[PDB]
Amino acid sequence: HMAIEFDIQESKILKGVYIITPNKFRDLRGEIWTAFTDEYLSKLVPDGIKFKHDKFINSHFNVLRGIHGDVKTYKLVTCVYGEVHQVVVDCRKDSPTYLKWEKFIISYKNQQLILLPPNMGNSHYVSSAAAVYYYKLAYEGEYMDAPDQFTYAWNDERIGIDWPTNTPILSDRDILATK
Amino acid sequence: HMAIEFDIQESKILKGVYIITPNKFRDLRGEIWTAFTDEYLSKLVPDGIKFKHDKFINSHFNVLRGIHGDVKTYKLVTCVYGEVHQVVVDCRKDSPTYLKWEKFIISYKNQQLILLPPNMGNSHYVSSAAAVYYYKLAYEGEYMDAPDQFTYAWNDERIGIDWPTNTPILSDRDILATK
Ligand SMILES: Nc1nc2c(ncn2[C@@H]2O[C@H](COP(=O)(O)OP(=O)(O)O[C@H]3O[C@@H]([C@H](O)CO)[C@H](O)[C@@H](O)[C@@H]3O)[C@@H](O)[C@H]2O)c(=O)[nH]1
Ligand SMILES: Nc1nc2c(ncn2[C@@H]2O[C@H](COP(=O)(O)OP(=O)(O)O[C@H]3O[C@@H]([C@H](O)CO)[C@H](O)[C@@H](O)[C@@H]3O)[C@@H](O)[C@H]2O)c(=O)[nH]1
Repeated sequence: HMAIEFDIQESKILKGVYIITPNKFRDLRGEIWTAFTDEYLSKLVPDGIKFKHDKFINSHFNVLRGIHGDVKTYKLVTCVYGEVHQVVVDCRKDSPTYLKWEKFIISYKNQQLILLPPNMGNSHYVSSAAAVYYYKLAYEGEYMDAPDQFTYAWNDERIGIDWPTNTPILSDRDILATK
Repeated sequence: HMAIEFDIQESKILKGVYIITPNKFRDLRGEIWTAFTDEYLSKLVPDGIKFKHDKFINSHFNVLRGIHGDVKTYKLVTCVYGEVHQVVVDCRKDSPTYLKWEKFIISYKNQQLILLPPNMGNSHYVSSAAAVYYYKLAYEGEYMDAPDQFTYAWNDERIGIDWPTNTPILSDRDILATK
């Protein structure tokens, strides 16, 4: 049988961003795979800080969500249906790579989970008809909702993300940040 | 801004099976929702038994997986893409409802998360073109893989489940159960 395996490597662009590739069992039915075990992936986050919250974000084609982060939250993110351009921005003002970025195109053929430490910009664009984005959160205290998060404009010129469109679907939050 | 909520109901058919319905933030982009927090949902399993394992199962139209269980795993399951016929079977030998079953028809339009204690039969049938099934596991010690699990035939006449097909796509494991 297959053991649960995770390939783990750090980004060559953004210090403290990890790229995790699970193995999969494939057969005539489809696929089974493990996104997370405490035993293997709890080490991606400091001791005392627990993955205690799981979310799904379901978005249509051409939706762009971002760029969003908060001071508290370690994020393990992936796309479990469809295809997203996942873009991590370095939003640590102290970092020598502040406002550098790296793209992961996550889909049926590239199943990566991306580990974001706090003070990072998270963003994704939906290149498939629809996308199911899976989002694990590790944080102390209460959930950091939108009023406690920071926002950079998806198209901030200082960041210069290569997006597949100039005309994404945006929430009012993400529109407001472009002005 | 929305507070995270869970409607938590006990099954009227199978004691110790709970139906958890999250609320969702719906906007022009699609939806955002919480499947799990340690706070709200750790109280539905014994003290010292932790949800520590996250699985995704992607299946084609007409796949049936089941009926499967093991002696120690608590399971939280839903369908996050497409639609499944989710069937829980009471496989607790001493239970008054042994081999009774209950069906749920789960999709983003009916976002039920089903909590199964150990010694239950879990099964799903994909009625959509494809489905993604999200599976969270609470257990002590090591994972019970297929060889450490039990199996009941999907079409076992003592259970008598109504399925929308006589010709599901099955693993050799699930065909073997029908002999
Ligand atoms: N019922 C329910 N409602 C929820 C939930 N989460 C947020 N909400 C509500 O959704 C609304 C929109 O919340 P937003 O946080 O602005 O949604 P958003 O999807 O635009 O932003 C999200 O973007 C992510 C990335 O940038 C893209 O992958 C960030 O990782 C994440 O931290 C951020 O929350 C708010 O009103 C909030 O209170 C939830 O889990 N349940
Ligand atoms: N790489 C990787 N491989 C995994 C994994 N899980 C199982 N496998 C392997 O997939 C193969 C098939 O595993 P099975 O356990 O028979 O898959 P299955 O999808 O037929 O069975 C599953 O069915 C569920 C319900 O009945 C339907 O929702 C049960 O609740 C669940 O406990 C059971 O494992 C085995 O070789 C196993 O070692 C995994 O997480 N990663």
